[PDB]
Amino acid sequence: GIDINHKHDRVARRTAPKSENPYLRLLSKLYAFLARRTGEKFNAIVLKRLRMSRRNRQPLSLAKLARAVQKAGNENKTVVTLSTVTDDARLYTVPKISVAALHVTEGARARILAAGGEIITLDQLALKSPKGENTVFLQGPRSAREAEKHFGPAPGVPHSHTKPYVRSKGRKFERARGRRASRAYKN
Amino acid sequence: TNSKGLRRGTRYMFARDFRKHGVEHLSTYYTQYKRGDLVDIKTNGAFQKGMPFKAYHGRTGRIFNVTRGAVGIIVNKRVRGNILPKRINIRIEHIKPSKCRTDFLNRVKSNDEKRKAAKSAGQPVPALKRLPVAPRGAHTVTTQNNEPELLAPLRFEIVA
Amino acid sequence: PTKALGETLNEYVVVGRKIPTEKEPVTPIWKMQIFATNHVIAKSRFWYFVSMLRRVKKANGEILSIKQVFEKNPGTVKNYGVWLKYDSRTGHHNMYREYRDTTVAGAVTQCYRDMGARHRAQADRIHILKVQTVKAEDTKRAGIKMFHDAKIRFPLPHRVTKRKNLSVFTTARQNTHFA
Amino acid sequence: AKSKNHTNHNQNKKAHRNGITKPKKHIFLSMKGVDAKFIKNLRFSRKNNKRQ
RNA sequence: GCUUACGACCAUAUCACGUUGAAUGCACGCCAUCCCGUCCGAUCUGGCAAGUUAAGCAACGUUGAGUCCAGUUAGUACUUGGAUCGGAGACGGCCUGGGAAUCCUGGAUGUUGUAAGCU
RNA sequence: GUGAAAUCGCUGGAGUGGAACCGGAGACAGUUGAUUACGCCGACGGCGUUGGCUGCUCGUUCUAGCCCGACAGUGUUGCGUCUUGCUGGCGGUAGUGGGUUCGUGGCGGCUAGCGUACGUCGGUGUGAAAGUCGACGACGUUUCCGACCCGUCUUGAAACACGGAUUGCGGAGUGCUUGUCUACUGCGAGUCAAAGGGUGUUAAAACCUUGCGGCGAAAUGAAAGUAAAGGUCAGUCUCGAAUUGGCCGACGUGGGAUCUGUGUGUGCAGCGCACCACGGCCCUGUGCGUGU
RNA sequence: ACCAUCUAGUAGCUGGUUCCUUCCGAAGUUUCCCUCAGGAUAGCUGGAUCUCAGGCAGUUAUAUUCGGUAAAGCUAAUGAUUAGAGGAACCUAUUCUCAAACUUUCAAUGGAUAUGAAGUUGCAGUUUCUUUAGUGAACUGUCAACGUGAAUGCGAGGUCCAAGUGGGCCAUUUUUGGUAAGCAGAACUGGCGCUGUGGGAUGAACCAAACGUGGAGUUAAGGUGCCUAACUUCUCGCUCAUGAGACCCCAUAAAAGGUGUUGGUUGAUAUUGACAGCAAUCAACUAGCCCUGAAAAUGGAUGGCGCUUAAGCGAGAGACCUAUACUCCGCCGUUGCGACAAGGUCGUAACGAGUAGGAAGGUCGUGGCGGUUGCGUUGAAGGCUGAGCGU
RNA sequence: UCUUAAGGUAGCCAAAUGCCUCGUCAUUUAAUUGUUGACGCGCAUGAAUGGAUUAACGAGAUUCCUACUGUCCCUAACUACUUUCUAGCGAAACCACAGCCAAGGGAACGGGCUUGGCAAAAAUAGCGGGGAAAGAAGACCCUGUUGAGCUUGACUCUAGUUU
RNA sequence: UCAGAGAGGACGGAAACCUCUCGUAGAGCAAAAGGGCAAAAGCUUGCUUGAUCUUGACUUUCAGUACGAGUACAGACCGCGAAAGCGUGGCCUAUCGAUCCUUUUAAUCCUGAUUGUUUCAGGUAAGAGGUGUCAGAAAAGUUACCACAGGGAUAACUGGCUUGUGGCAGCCAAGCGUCCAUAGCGACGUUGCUUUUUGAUCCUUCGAUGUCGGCUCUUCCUAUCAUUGCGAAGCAGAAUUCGCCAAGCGUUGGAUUGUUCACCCACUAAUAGGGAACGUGAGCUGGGUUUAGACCGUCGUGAGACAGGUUAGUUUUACCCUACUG
Ligand SMILES: C[C@@H]1C[C@@H]([C@H](O)CC2CC(=O)NC(=O)C2)C(=O)[C@@H](C)C1
Repeated sequence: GIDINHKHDRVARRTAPKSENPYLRLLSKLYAFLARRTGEKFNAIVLKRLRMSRRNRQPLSLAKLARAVQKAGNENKTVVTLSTVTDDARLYTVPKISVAALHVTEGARARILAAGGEIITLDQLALKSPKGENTVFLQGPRSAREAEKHFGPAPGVPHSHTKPYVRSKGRKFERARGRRASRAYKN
Repeated sequence: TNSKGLRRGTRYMFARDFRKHGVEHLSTYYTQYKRGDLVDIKTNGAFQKGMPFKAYHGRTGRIFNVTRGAVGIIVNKRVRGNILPKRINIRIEHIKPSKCRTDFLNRVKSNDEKRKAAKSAGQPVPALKRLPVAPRGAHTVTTQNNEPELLAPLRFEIVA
Repeated sequence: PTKALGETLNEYVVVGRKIPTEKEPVTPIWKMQIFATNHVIAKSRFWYFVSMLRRVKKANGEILSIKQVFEKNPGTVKNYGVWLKYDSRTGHHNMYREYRDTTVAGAVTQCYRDMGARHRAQADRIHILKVQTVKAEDTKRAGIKMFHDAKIRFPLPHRVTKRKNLSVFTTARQNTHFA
Repeated sequence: AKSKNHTNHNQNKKAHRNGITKPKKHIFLSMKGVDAKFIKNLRFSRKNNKRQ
């Protein structure tokens, strides 16, 4: 007998994408090879984000892409993101962007190409910068989800701003007792 | 079950020391407290206002607020498997500066001064680590005027 | 608890002293004679007795020297007197016992075995106050005195002999008498 | 059928099962519960200090 | 070596009896129109300077009580952990480490800061 | 049609002392395999590894005894401050010399399991068949060890707790509506489109089709209602709860995978994703509170 | 009443709840509830993972602190309580014995905090707060310098979803009620429940030690006359019992006694010859073994047989026996890491208990559908049963 | 003397009503917690919630005398039909597996477990010690936010009736 | 400056009031207990309403929910003080209340949706009316005519632990015994034994272990009544007592009572005590207890209750295994 604890012996991890998409699996294969051989944490990050679940890859905004590219020194670097690149109607001027991504929406692609930009795939990025040179790694906001709005301390505890699960919205839906001092108390 | 009043079981905890009752000496109020300082909590029964709870008596905390005649303190409290940093507003009379932190500050001051002096004078960097007391070294003991005494166990004697 | 393990307990001389302090820069040196199985037990019992006798414990003291004492002449027989203090199930008593042996360590081992046999007393309940060599005419125990006779003679009356490396069964007759 | 039976037998073991969690180190940075007047003055001071 | 005002630690500073007290000072002290307060100029308040160290106060004295410190009590009492340890049990000792307190004995009897002054 | 299990009869073999069944390990009966080199098995050597038992020989630590000298004593022979013995420390140690302790010591002897730096060799197998050899030996028999009846409630079941005589077949977390999280897929500030219409004859399918509808894109208040752009720099001033103009435009600071530059696995500097911490502003409700 | 239907009425209650391996693995506790056979709630648990690559720890050291229990005290306060002494009560100084709801004093175990980069020094700005006052307080700055400041060990942190549990019981120590209880109620820790294994003849908890499947070696507790693997092994004592004794929990024994025997303590007498009768003795104690005290009902229990310079009691010595424990060797799988152009193979180190429960794998099995691959009156399904394969 | 609406009157009684109680006395017997007759401060008798009697009647409860007897001392014998054996016919209950004991420990009363005592086919007729034997999801007790019959000064209603 | 003590003073005393000394709190502070307090937190007295308006933070219980209570601030307006300062009720630890509804106060407020005015009604904010089972249903009994789901989580009978109580046996001797503690007893104390008493517990059994007594029949234990063999007496003998080895063998017939017990009559060697599921109901009986019928007394408004009394009230199955008998 040996006095050790086995509760945390096994670590849950994704050794390959849960997706059955053949192209996603091929990309995971390619970047597993690249990470293993080049030994670059950039390739490791790309592999991990390829194998991640779609929940962890929130959509990215063309406004964020433009902001990243406009910063001093980033004008010529290639922006790499495993998140879908969406179009931002609030963005009026779009600079020249060189982006490698899994998926780019129609409007964002049209605007990027019209502005003189370039869109490539992850394998093309592998051919361009096998070690990730001259890259700007970006992703969408992970905590910006309606589901995440409901996470945290329970709505009925002090100093809690968690969103409750309510059938509807109105004066008749969980707004009387425990929400205002005129009814018992307020938290 | 026990009653859950505020001062249950504090008969001796909140009492004054023998031949120590009466007027409170004024160095207690003259002492300077600043936010970030460490202070020990020892309730003074003679001041019923701003008293700490019995669970914080004899505990050390860190000041985060300084009011006219009181201070806000962050004290660690054990609750099941978590240690909560509770915030309590205690008056000055129940508070005493903690000496452990000031001793550590003095040690750090001395370390910095020694390092600076050695560097300026060109000496090698001296050792600035506390070390556990090492085993005793080799030495010699002389018996001159200290001849060994032969000891033996003593017989049992009926001590009525 | 303490046990007198090992045939023929060894004898050690142990010298120690309290660790000097500022108020007592020079400390007295104490010395004891201890019979124990090995020197670790010797030191332990030394500190036991020294803590009993003087205000000092192992933490505040040190062992200047631990040495083994060997019998000067194991080629001669002596009578040994042993003054000991021991505790029974009811009270505490002082005993004086006598033994005959070629070594003081052997005599002390005999004392431990004899106390175990006759009073069911274990080594942890016995303190050996003193061990000395007594002259023939200063002995006061009949068992030892009856052997101080130059004309001593006696046979071996009923000798039961154990066969060692043979079969259990035999046709030989067994003889217990040998004239 | 007495059924009060309070005890504290296995509670320390349960608490230590996952380790006793000490408080974080950023708790001393927040100014929650600090004097309103001091906070007001601090806000005014921070609003006006010239960056360069 | 001192006095006063304001203090810090709050008896090593307290309490009892007694001796001494230079100079400043403190104090007692004289008066009660006025301010002020009382049954009462006793207290409090006001105007003074004849007189006194008598008291307070300060220093000192006591095989003084108290207080404080140290030794002894004592490696004792008690106690962490160990034993297929002894004992019917109550309990007891051993191993491994911590480790007191009375009685009794001896010593000490305020230290000191700011400001002003005396010698 | 097929024709199971429980149960039962016959023939042959074998066991059979107050249960029987069962696990582990052999043996027997039985079943089955078998192309000089090679297969299936054994023996003796070598080597690797883990050992088990048992001796000598050097030294090391602490120590003598024998031997010599004086003194003190006496369990004392032979014939009395005698002698011979013997003992005790004390002082010597030349020579001789054993105990005790172990060594980052030296040299051997016997022998085990596992594997094969590998050798020396025997059994058997190359048409059947018989024999021989090898392996199993399973609900057969016999031995040695172990062995209480399952399911369930229970702190506790082999229980003198309940269900269970035996066998076959059937037999129990499902459908749907509504939520939430998670995984995957398509599109993405959009997405899905309903009823419906048009078409479709392998026509209940598939295909086409939406000013409008659901959810999302804006919150807040009971409601009337209102409804989310500031940072920095420089001005005028009735120096205030004022005003003006440019530049930038989604805020500041700290930590931040990665990226970039530069030194020597490591260091420094720069731009910083997500996220975290600490703040700042903006919308709405409300209290206080002014005016322009 | 009977018949049909509402009606498969509801049940916090009883019973059942059907394939295999792998990994992780509890609770009987808190709070609220007309709540006490039940729920919700927190705790304990599983899974998914994600962000990173030094700050943590059921352990110590240093420094500083908290406490009023053990001990101690009442010739110190309060409350009891005996006796006298010096000046019937009274005073003085004493004295015997005490306190869960007394205490001057006060441990051991114990609790907490701190032990550097989120730090130390300066310089140079902000404030409407604070001060008579740059006087402070705090903050700000791509400010300048300094560079990791006890031991040991070790990767750390975050979020979400959810199960079972919410009758416990036992033991060392402490402890309340009770005469006690295999009784009732608590504190710390460890266990059983959920757990097998060696030993205690037998046993949920005791001693040893925790578990893949095998082998060799060595052991723990326990043992070595036969049951029964290991000595009638070695040394010294004690014990005779007309059923002696014989090994933690443990399976009852006391007060009081013995001129049985063995050792010790003390006090005397005795060779100027001690006790008995016309050369040691006497007396009182003490503690080992043995004996009396010691009576229950089916026949019976050191486990049994038996054992008497033991095969009993006590102190010891060599050797030997024996675990699922330790070391090494092989194989299986899990975990971590890694190599290889692969939903795969391989290497490598450590690891492998499990009830309730949760996940994963299943070229485990069954019946359909859209497809695909084939077999069949030269014999499919079904049924009975030898050679093999797979944990 | 306190006190009530009235304070149990006539009667009757250790009663089918008296706890103490096997009340005390007498009667019955050798012997009586029994019977009967008396006594009555009656726990808690009592007058149409009827009191006290009462001839006749009673498959009503009780005590005694006589006659009679196998109820008994103390059992025995006989008869019919069973059981028994045979021919024919032929079920059921029950069944985890099974059936020798002592002690131990264990869920505190074992057929199984441990240590001992032991242990030899196959059967017929009896037997009622055990199988904590079988019959039945304890009709006793408790729990359940399960019922039902009945009652009322429980809560909420209602037919009917009066105004 | 208190409690109290000492010493003085007409009536005045142990106790009225006046005076001086001492007085570490030995008093008082609304209440229970415990803390705290001496130019005060106590007593006397002056003035006052901070027991006011407002929002956040925190402590306590704790899930780190709510209420209640409290703490330290911040803004307003005030009270006392010469001022520093103190003050959000009581020196501190208890003294209390959700939703819905009603009611009141507040804005020169919002809404009544065909346009407006005024009533009326409804809203936003803060209080009160109360849930004491106090995190908050609206609530009387009986069942013996009873029922259902369960419970050995829970009682009544046995068994198990304990032995207070019950029974039995010892040690020291103060006394009894004409004298004499021990012939035989033995107080005050004290040590044990037993489970034939009754209790305590709730471990087993509630999908049932047939629950009193008697009859019948075995066997076992003794703490010995008788008999055999003995020892000691307050043993000269019918007789009687104590003790030892001793359960081999006996320990009866009856009246009353359901009775176990109890009591009496008689004989007898003796009329000993107990166990075996308080032995023994597929062995009996059914007198009692213990369903349903019925009567009385007391209790209850009543249904009904009563270890109070009384009467009547179904006692099933072996053919299986073992044991035993042949
Ligand atoms: C404040 C208090 C309570 C109030 C009223 O009855 C309370 C309600 C509570 C509820 O939710 N539903 C009801 O039917 C009653 C009332 O009239 C008085 C007793 C006073």
